[PDB]
Amino acid sequence: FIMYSGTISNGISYVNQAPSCGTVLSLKFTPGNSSLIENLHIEPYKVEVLKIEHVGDVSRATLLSDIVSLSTAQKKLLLYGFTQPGVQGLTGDVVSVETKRIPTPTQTNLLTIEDSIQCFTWDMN
Repeated sequence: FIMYSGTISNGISYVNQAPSCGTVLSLKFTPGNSSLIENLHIEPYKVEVLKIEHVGDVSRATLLSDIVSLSTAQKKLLLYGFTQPGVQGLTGDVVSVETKRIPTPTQTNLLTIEDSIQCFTWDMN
């Protein structure tokens, strides 16, 4: 099980496969002034992902975040990096990620995000 930290580029996956059940993954994203994914501007954010599941025809991540809602840019930057093909459509000022396992969630906003892609999936329980 491999986690990636550093400069994000197209084809990067933050993990190489789904972690085992119960894993909480912290990812902190630091863009520049003009970082774009699929023409959408990326602002900084921190997430603690409790699980990603497939529901119907979408991937659904349940996470705790330092911010009240994620933009489409932040959703795609996160979820594309949880797929085998990895991040796509990223350009502009470099974005860095730090990815780590943490023992317990710390952030205070519970968010559910989805996209019609094939993320790596793992359960919380």
